[PDB]
Order: sequence, then structure tokens, then C-alpha cells
Amino acid sequence: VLLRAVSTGLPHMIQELQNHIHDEGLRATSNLTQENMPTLFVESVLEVHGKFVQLINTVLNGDQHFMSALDKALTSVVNYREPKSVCKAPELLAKYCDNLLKKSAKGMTENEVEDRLTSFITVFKYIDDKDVFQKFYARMLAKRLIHGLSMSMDSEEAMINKLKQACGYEFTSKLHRMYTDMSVSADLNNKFNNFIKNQDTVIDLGISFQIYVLQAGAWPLTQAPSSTFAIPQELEKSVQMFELFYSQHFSGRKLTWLHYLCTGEVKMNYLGKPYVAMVTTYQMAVLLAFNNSETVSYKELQDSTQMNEKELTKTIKSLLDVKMINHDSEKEDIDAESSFSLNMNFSSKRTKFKITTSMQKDTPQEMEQTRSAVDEDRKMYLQAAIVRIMKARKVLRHNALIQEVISQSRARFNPSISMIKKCIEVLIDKQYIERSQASADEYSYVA
Amino acid sequence: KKKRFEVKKWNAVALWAWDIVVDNCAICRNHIMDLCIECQANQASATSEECTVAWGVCNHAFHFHCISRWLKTRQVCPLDNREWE
Amino acid sequence: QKQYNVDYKLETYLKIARLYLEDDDPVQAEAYINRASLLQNESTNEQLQIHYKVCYARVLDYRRKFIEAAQRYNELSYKTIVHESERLEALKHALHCTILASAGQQRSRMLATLFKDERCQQLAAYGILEKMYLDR
Amino acid sequence: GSMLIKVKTLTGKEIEIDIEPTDKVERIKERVEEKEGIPPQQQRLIYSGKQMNDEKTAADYKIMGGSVLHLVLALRGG
Ligand SMILES: [Zn+2]
Ligand SMILES: [Zn+2]
Ligand SMILES: [Zn+2]
Repeated sequence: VLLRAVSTGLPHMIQELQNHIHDEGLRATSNLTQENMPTLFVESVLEVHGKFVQLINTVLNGDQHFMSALDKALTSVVNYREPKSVCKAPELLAKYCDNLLKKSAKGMTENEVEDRLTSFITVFKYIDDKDVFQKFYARMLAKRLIHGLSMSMDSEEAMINKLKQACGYEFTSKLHRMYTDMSVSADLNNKFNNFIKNQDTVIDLGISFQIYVLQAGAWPLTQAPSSTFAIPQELEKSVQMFELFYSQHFSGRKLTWLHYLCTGEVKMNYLGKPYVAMVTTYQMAVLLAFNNSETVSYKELQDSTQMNEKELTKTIKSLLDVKMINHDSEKEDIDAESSFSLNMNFSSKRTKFKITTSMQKDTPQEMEQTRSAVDEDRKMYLQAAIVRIMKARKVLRHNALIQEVISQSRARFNPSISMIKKCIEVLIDKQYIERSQASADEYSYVA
Repeated sequence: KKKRFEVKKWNAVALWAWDIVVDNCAICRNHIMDLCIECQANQASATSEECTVAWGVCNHAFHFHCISRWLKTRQVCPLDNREWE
Repeated sequence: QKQYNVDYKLETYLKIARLYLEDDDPVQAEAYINRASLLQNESTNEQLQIHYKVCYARVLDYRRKFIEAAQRYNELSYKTIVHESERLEALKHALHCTILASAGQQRSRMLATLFKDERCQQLAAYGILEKMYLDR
Repeated sequence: GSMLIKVKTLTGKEIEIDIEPTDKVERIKERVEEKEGIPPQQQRLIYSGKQMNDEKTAADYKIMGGSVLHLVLALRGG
């Protein structure tokens, strides 16, 4: 009352309010956030979301400076939390989507979910690593795309509307085309049955057409990694007849190869086992590596490896735990000390079902994917530092220019001597700096 | 027949980029993703991956007077060796 | 699936190319040389690079793209690196395009360079064309 | 010139010049070109990622002795 009229009285109150709001954010953001999960992370910060929607809708009823202040330090620790992908809560948000937007495992109701969703929208001002989250959420999609960590597609679509308002724009339509693209996956399964009527091999069941188009450039890193593989004849027919339909449709991206769609095909092959124990992608590929040779050393597999290892450590581990392998080591691929038989035993519920257990692990993977982010954030920082130099002084030469550029950022890191050309090239496009007549090097500044 | 791991039903792979280079109309880098400066000023039907993208009679799918621009840098246009269009 | 480096695929491109040219199906080979064109930024094999340059200029002739191969053969045979036999052969094809390319101001300055050319002081129709240094 | 500021090329060529605390960078350009042959119109004076107006005073941007007047400038002069 008094320091609103005593008018500057209030601003001190908003001050130390900002101090306990803030450092309360530091500790309380620091305390129950040891497990780093959506609930705590997202619900400790959305927990204060409760503390101050309920604090500040109340008595409290105006000093809008309180509004911009709670929004200010709230937004600050919105960029002051456990990462530096501090959309980890947004990550967790969609991860919450991940663990909740799932029709079977953790299933809810839309507007049961969507209550939580509109509270996410409450945060939507504050979800703040949108393209960090695009990279990370294309990985999330790699846990979602075929997988189902996003039940409520259209909640995600209204979220997309929100975003492409104030956030990423074509990641949205990228997932759209993916959606309609597995729609087309079913459709060309249909047409394949229509057109080829492909009795190429006797066993046509489930031979491919599942497709989920996110642009080839729309991926967080390179492919779900792939290497050599058997690819029996029907797989030939799949890629080729799809390319029939599809070179009819589109060309330039085509039936590429991508392992992580792979799963296990070990069924009534001819088994005393009545067992169908599907396996993960490279579970499939490396079990493929060990089919007929009733035992195989590290060297026999090492013949046709041309790949990495962990595929087969998952292989022997899932094969011994269930007892589907008469192995010798569960190691990354295998000891040369160790080898490979198809054991008959099984350890789970059904007719050898639920052996489909990719370990489903990253800490070592978490870091590998963190590497991609360094390259895109350094590139952005550099584009701005580069244009700003280029406007200031027009060098501008090619060679000398790149050298001087080197001089300005001695501290940063070691650049490519070549690509110097490309560097100026990048600025040539933006209308930032032009190419002079005088030399392949030594251009001029424009705009 | 109890194991030799014969064929189950399987699922497959796709794309959709394009059957062209296209490299973002290299004459600048307001991209082929982008309606560039001059050809946001001109702007035919042009989109976030083909602002101009094709293996054309040029095949140098270069923006209107951006293609004209790097034809300015050489009126023989060896860009992909067709005249700026 | 199989990856080659530039040079094997490129071999096949130039192979396809010169072959159809001997067959005179120019535009198929045109299709594929334009695929082998772009790679010019990558490979450094100036030898095979310029084998490819020259089949291109052959096409330009075949294409009735005269001045273009004219400029090519002109500035290319200007250099001693090539079999000077094959240089003067390109010097032909340059000048053969000079005449087969349109009456030009590019061509005028071409013909002026060609007037400043000393190699063709050997040549027969040097004299012929040199008649026409001033519009004979 | 009472204000002894630096005119700096893109490569870091900081040049010591006598100007005034209201001396026009319009004429400071004249000074940089009359001193270094590099003419000022590609000596694009940018101040902290944002261009300095060619028609202003150096001290308009609190420019002082060790201050920087950006070129981006040319190489043939120098
Ligand atoms: Zn643009
Ligand atoms: Zn284009
Ligand atoms: Zn235009």
C-alpha cells in the first residue's frame, strides 16, 4: 500500500523477493535434481511454477514488476539449469511425453495427459533449447519415430503450432511428412502386393516397407548406423520394387540402408525349439553372422565383420541369459578364446519371447551424441563472428583474409586451412560480402 | 525344422531429399532452403529445399539475379555451363 | 552401393562420352558428362581432368556450341604442357571453332589474340584467317 | 588533433591519428586515406558488431586513444 504510493518501498520487496526466488532456485534447483528426471527437473521447476502461480495469483494481485521479475529469474534458471541443454526439462517434457505419450506402458487420457500438456504450455514460454531440442528430439524420435514415445500426435501438433509460431518451423512438417510417410509405408506394402505380387521367395512375410520420412538432412547425426549384412533375395526385391514405385515417385533419396529398423528373425527355422525369439537390429545382424557354422571364433566372425563390436556383446549376453547361445564369451564381439552355438534354452514368459532386449543403453552413447551439438553451436557462433568481421573490414582477400581470421580467433580451436574458400563462400551467399574481380582471393565487401 | 532362422516379415527404408546436388544455389548462401535476397525479391514458386533445385538444362539451379549475379562474375556462365536464369 | 573415387566412375563417364560421340548419340553422353562435370572441384588429376575437359569441348563442337569450345581449346592449347602435336590439334579445334563460332566481338578479340598468336605462323589457314585480321 | 585514436584494419592494423573529441569520422576517413592509401569506403567503420556511421564524430561512440575504427578495409593500400 504505502510504498506503492511508499512507492519505492515495493521495489526493495521485489528485490529480495528476487533474491530468495533466485537463490531458492539455485538450491532447490540443485537439491532434489540428483536423478535428473522429468518429475524432479520438470516438476521441481514446474513445482516452483506452482509456488508462484499460487504465490503470485494471490495477494498477490499486482506489482507487475513482480511479474517480470519472477518471469526474469524464472527465465534465467530456465537457462540456468543442469545442462546446458536446459531444455532437458523440455527434453524430459517430451521424455515425459516419451515415458507418458505411450498408449500401452504409461497410458493416460488426452486432457488427462493434456492437463499436464497445457502445464507444459505454461512452461512453453520457457522451453528454451528448441533446436538443441530438435537435435535431441530427433534422437528422441529415434526413441519415438518407430517406437511410440509420442502417443498424442496432435497434442504434439498444437505444440508444433506454438513452436512454429515462436520456435522451430520445419522440424514440425518433417515429422508430418514422416507420419504420412509410414502411412505410405502401409500403402506401398499394399501396392507391392498389388503390383509386384512378389512371390520372389517363399517367405514374404514382413519383408520391408516401413518408412518414416524425416529429411535426410533432418536427422540429428548420421544414419542409425549400418554396415554389411546378408540381405536375402526378397530384401533385394523390396528395395528394388519399392524403387520401382518410388523412382516413379521420387529420386535422389531412395531405398537407402538403415540397420536400426532391423530386428530379430529367428523363428520356426527348423528348431527343436518351438521358439520365436526376435532380437534387436544388430542382435539380428550378428546372429545372422552366426547361423550355420555351429561354432565360430573371434576370427571366423572377424573374417566378414567390417563393423563394430557391441552388437555381438548384446548378442552373446541376451543369448546366454535366455540360454539361446552355447557361447564362450559374452564379450563385445567374442574372444578368439570364445565361440558361438545356437542354444535351445530360453528364460522368459512365452515360447522364447521377451528375449528382444537390446541392452538400450547409451552413458558411452550419451557422450557420442553430445559431440554433434559442439559442431552446430561453434558454427553459429562463428557465422556471427565472421559476418561481423566481414562488415568491419572487407577481408577482403581470400588467403590473407582467412589468415587474419585465424589471427582473430587464436584461442578458439584449429580450423581448416582449406574451406577458407568455403568460408568466404558462406558470406558471399548471405549478401554479406561479395566477390571482387581482382582475384580468386582478394574480393570485396558488399552490403 | 526348428532353427535355421528363415525369413520372418520385415520392415524397410526410405527418404524424402532429391535426385539433384543441389548445393543451395552456391552463388550466395541465402540458401536453396531460403528465398535469397534478390530472389525473395523475385520469388518464383520456391521452397525450403528447392528455392531452386534441379538437374536442369543448367543444372546450376541458381537464384534469379543470383544466378544472374554469378553470371555477372562471368558472362560465360560455366557455373553448370548454362546462362543465368 | 559400391563407392568408387572420382577417377573410376570418371573413367567410365569419359568412356561413355567419347564412345557415344563416336556413335553420335551426343545427348545421352551429355546427360552423363554433366554428372561428371561437377566433380571438377574435387579431383586433382589435371591429366584426366582435362581429358574430360576436351571431350566436353568435343561435345561443344558436336553440340554446335562453337565459341565455348573455342575459348576452351584456345586457352588450353596456349599451354606447353600438352603434346605439342595435340596442342596444335587443339589449336585447330580452337580456330576451327573460331570460324565455326559466330562473327563475334568476343570472336574479334579472339581473332586478335590469334593474330598475336605465333604458333599458327606455321599453319596453313593461319594465312587464310590472317587475311581476315582486318575483315577480309 | 587532440584525440589520438586508432583506425584498425580487419587484420588488426591500428593506426595512431590526431583527431578531436568532435572530429567527424567523415573526415577521420579522409585522414585514414590521406595517411594510408587504403580508401575509407571499404574501411567500413563498424562499432561492436554494428557499423559506425561514416558521417559522425569518433567521440560519438565514446571513441578514444586506443579506440578502434574498423576497415572492412582493403589490402592494396598498405
Ligand atoms: Zn536469402
Ligand atoms: Zn537454386
Ligand atoms: Zn532479377
